Formats: sequence, structure tokens, C-alpha cells
Amino acid sequence: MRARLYAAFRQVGEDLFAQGLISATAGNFSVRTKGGFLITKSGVQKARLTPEDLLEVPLEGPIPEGASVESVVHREVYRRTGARALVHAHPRVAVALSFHLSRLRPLDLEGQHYLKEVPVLAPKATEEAALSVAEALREHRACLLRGHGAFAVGLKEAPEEALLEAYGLMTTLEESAQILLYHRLWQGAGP
Amino acid sequence: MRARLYAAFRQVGEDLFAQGLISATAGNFSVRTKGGFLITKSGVQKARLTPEDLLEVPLEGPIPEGASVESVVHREVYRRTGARALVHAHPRVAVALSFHLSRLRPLDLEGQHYLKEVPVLAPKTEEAALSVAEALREHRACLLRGHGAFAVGLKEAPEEALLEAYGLMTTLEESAQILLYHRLWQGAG
Amino acid sequence: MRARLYAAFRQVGEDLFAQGLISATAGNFSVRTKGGFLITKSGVQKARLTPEDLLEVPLEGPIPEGASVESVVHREVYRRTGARALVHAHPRVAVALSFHLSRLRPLDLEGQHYLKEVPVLAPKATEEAALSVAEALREHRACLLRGHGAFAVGLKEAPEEALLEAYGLMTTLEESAQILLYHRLWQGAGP
Amino acid sequence: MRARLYAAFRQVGEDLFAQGLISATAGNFSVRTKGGFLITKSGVQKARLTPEDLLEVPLEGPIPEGASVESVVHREVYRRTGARALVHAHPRVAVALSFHLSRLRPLDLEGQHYLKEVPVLAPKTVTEEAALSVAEALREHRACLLRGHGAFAVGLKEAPEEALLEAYGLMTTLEESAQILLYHRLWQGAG
Repeated sequence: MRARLYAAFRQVGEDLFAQGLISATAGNFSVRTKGGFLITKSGVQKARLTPEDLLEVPLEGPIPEGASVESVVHREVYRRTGARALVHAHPRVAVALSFHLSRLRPLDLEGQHYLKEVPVLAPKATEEAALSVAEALREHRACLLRGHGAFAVGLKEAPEEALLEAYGLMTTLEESAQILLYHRLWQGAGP
Repeated sequence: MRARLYAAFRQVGEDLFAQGLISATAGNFSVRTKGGFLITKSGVQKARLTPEDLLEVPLEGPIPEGASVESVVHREVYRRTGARALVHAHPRVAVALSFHLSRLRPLDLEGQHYLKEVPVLAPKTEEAALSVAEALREHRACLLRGHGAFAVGLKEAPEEALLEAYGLMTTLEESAQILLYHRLWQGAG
Repeated sequence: MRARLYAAFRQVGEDLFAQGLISATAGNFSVRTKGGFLITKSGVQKARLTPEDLLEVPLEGPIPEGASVESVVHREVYRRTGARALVHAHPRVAVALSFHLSRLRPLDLEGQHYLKEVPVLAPKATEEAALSVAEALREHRACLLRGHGAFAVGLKEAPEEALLEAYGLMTTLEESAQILLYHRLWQGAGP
Repeated sequence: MRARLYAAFRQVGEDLFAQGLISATAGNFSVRTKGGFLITKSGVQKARLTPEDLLEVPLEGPIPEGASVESVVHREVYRRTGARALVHAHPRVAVALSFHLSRLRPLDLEGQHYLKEVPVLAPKTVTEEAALSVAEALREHRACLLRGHGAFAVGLKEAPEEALLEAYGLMTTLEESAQILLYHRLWQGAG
């Protein structure tokens, strides 16, 4: 179905990069597929994505070279979740506040509706991490991996729309983290 | 018609997203029309807006589906008030401040002149539609504790009233920021 | 000379709007002319100035109608000063701090090169504020008006330059207020 | 290759400005070229760069006037390092946290990958001395802080414009890492 699926990957890229959620070649995202998952390639302009940039990976056995080193996680996520899409990103604020929480609870109405609760995993990538990210995403739509960015899942049926669902949730996270940070600097200091 | 009005919905969309005032899909914005008010479709990239992403909603009763979930809040503001444009956004700092403040009173000229005092609502529904469509009469912007902020548009032309409401929106945020930096500075140094 | 001059006003207005330094309708900037000065019109979309959005004001008596309500301030500055351009904006962080200080001292090298020292006049756009802004602009290149905004002077011989030069100093003040803000929130909230 | 190489300085200046990493005219950036190095001119709106806003400069001899005031520093860096592009900006949060650090150490994954450790140069006084300090600093590091006067980021790609785009990229990373350090410290100084 290339046409539209493509529209969603190039879109999300340009977006995740315009909002600062990822640098020029960081982060990765994927959708589920008959074989396995369709992912972005390692080390490449994620805002200037083109078709040959995406690469199908199976849940099977050989991880083809050129596919994100974060590919282990995505897979595990697809192997133990029902997730139909996954966006990995680095929302500045969410990441700064992740160093002190085990959980991140949004205060805002939009956040509480979609990101009810965001778990923070402490590593003390790696297969091990893959399993923690995986478990967290079973009953949660996003999670922070301490100082390692966040992960958001998409459960919609249409691969592309799932992707927008994820990227979308990522954006909600950062918004909630920002609101949490402001709300505190104010309550705290000052009077 | 569908030339200057579209451009304005698209612009407010792109800017609102870049300015960090909303999420990919959060928020909504409307204009007063002959039938009632035109609004953004619910569920859709506000930053990649199209003519198809909007539609009219009579003040009557038939709220077509696709219209924002908050049309109920827009309508009631178009019923009991002289509004002509309406932006619903999520200014981060302002929202932050909400939880605490009862009213937002800018300490800055640009603010003090156009957003004299921004009351904070604590609702939830029909209940909130009202709360807002009252406050937006004597006031041009209101804060829904934890949800967001509504900014009023008043120009004759539709497009203008919208950008004006979007204007007041960025002003709302800049005032919250000022308030906030103000506090963090004289209160820790 | 209109041409280049015009481009300058249109440019300063656009950048100022982009940089967040003025809302679409506020602020104002002028350049000195043989007559008096050339200032933006009252209430006009600064980011889309047209050659007809600018009006000439003499240093003497009758201020044409349509002029910015603060032509008084600009004129009081061109009367008592060598200023050859004047930019009036609202740098949010610069204003936020102006409430508690009486002088702003850039901690940064660029700031300590032009904005050497930034005074803060206190109320009590009036003829009083103009007179106060005009003298303060005699030994300093910029000044804050508590609650209001900031004033930056330009001095190049070419009006077009002076403006860019004033617009830019405005840019320099905000960089500084921010450096100040962050420096303080940091050194102050840490150990 | 002018074409594309121009598309780089142009985007960089635009981004550096919109990103908040430079005043309307501060900063300077460049790419190593056959003879010596290509660099931004002096006193030019970095946000509106034209092809005529850049000058060549040999590694030895008469620095043509009009070139960046800090061309000496660039020249030093291309003589004593394998730099291929250099961006000198003014990250705000980063400068603020530099006034009392000696080194800046990113707490975030991404920052730790690229900018392992950013040294903060901080002179007292015993130009080319500083130009030799930045150079030495940038030999083993890809980014360095110059207390109260911004940072320096290096590009190592073979294609020049890719190197420039690369160092600008590092620049954002630095500022994002400083911000993460900050919010991490402010959020902590609460409850």
C-alpha cells in the first residue's frame, strides 16, 4: 500500500524533527506487517525520508543490516504486544523529569485521557531493555526509558493511522511533561 | 470566501503547532457564520489542515459528526455572546498556572491591554459550555483549569477575527511565561 | 532613497514578529530624516508593512494623524539625541526581569559590548516616559521601561543601517535577559 | 558546488536564528575549502544570508577584510585540527551553565553519544591565545564552550555542506543537553 503508508512515515519524520522530539538522525518508528514490522533505517535524515529509507524486519530470526539498532526493541514489542505501530523519541522535558520519577502522571486533561500513566524504566540497545519496554507497553501507551527517551505505541488497524496515533501520543507526552515542569517551578519556588 | 478563510484556518493550525500551543491533534478553532459557526474536524493534524478538515454546525441542534467534541462549547459561546471567532488551545505555561490561580492578570502592557484579566474556570459538558460562554463576554480569554484556554475573536471579516483570537492566544501564553519567569527570578536569587 | 529604506522596515517588522519580540500590531520603530523621523503607523500588522504604513513626523509641533501614539517618545529621543533609528519592542524575558531591577547587566560578552548596561526607567508612553527614555538613551544604547517594553537606539549614518542596528540590539538584549534568567535559576536552585 | 553549499549556510543561519541560538548577527560558521575556508561575512543578518555574504580565507596570510571578526579562530581550528566545518553560536542555557562549570557533561543518551564531554574554556588574562585554546580544545572534542561567548561545534563529513549541517546539528544537541541539565536541576530543587 506504499503510497499512503509512506505519507505517514515522511510526515511523522518531518514532524518529530520540527518539534525537537528527535535530532537529524535519531529515534525510530515502525508499523506492524504480515511478515514482521516496517522500520526506518539507522543513521539517516528522518525528516527527508524517502521509500528506500524504510526496511521490513521479521519477528523471525535474522535482523538484516541497515535496520535501526533499536530494532531488537520494536520486535520484542511486536512479539509481546498487540501494538500496530511504535515511535521512539526524545522529548527533552519528559526526559529531564524521567530522572526523578518511576511513574509520570500527567496533570492535564488531554494527558490523563490518552497517557493515563507513563512508566519510567531504570536500566541500571539490549535484549533486556527490550523486555522491559515490551512489558510496559502491554497495558500502557507510552513509557520513558530513563535518559534514553520515550516509546509510544499505536493500536489502530490501519498501519499508517497507527503511526500517527503513536507520534501523536509522543507529542501529548512532551506537552504533559512541560505542563508538569512549569506547574512545579511555580508551586515550588516563589510566593 | 473559501480563499482567505481557509488560508487563515491553515495558518492558525501550522502556527499553533509550531508555537507549541497544541499537540498534533489537540485543540480546535471556529468562526461565526450565517448558519452558526465553521470548525475544525475532530481527529486530524492541525498543522496539515485542509478545506475538508472543517464543516458548519448550525446553532440549532444538528451537530454533524466529525465536528469537534467541543463544538458544544463553541456553539454556546456563539449563542449568548457577540463572538465571531474562537480559538481553543493549550498554552503550556498558562495551563500550568491555572491549577493555582483563580484569575490570570498579566503584569505586562500588551497583556494588560487585551487580556485585562483571564479568569480560570473549574467545571466538569453543558456545564462547561456555559461557564465559558459567560466569561467570554466581559473577558476575551478564559482558562479551563487543566484543560486549556479559549480566546475570543471580534473582527467583522471571519479570517481576521480568527487570527485576532489566535493573536490573543500567543499573548495569553507570553503573559503566563512572564508571570512565571517573574516569579522564578525574584523568588530564588 | 525609499527602496532600501523600505526593505529595512519590512524586514525589521518581519523578524521582530518571528523572534517573538512584538505581537502582530504592537511595537514601533523609526529612522531619522531631514524632516523629522519616519515611524511606523498606529495599529498596523508590522510583519506586513507597506510603504504606506510608514509616516513622516517633523520634530516640530503637529504630529500627523495616523502616527504611532508614541511618536512623542521617538521624537523626544531624536530631539535630545544623536540616535538615527529607534526600535521599540516587547522582549518577554527582558520585561519579566525589569520588574525587580533598576539596571540590567549582561553577563555575556556580546551583551557587555553594546548593551554594556541596561537601565530601567519606572513609570511613577507619556511625555514623562519619553523625556525619561530620551535622556536614558543618551548614555546607553537601550533601555527597559518596567512593565512596558524596551528601547534600542541605532547610530549608523545610513538610516537603513541604524534601524537594522537597533533591531539587532533588541535581539541582543533578549539573548542576555535569557542568559541572566537561566544563569540565576541555576546557580540559585542548585547546591 | 556553490549551489548546495549555499543551501547549507542559508539554512543554518535561518535555523540558528529561529532556534534561538544566535542574535540577528552574532555567531559565525564555515566549511574548510581547497585554499582555506569559506565563512560568513561580518555584520550581516545571519537569518537572511545571500551568496555575497561569504568570503574565502587562506590558512596563511592577509585575512580579507569584511570577513568574520573571529575568522582567526576558525583559521586556527582548520590548521590544527581535522575540522571540515565549524559553527560558532550562542546557546543560551548552555552559556548560563558555563559560567561556573569547567566541563559540561550531558545527562541524556543522545548528548553523551556525540558530545561525550564539552570543555568550558574560561580565560583570565595572562586573541590568538584564545584562538589557540579553542583549537586545542576542538582537537579531542567536537564541541567546546567559551565562557560568556557561546560554543563551537565541529563537522567531520567529507562533503562540506554535510559537515556544516552536521555541526549545526551538534549545536542543537548541545543546547538540548544543557536544557535537560537545567530542568533536571530545577525540577529537583522542588518537592
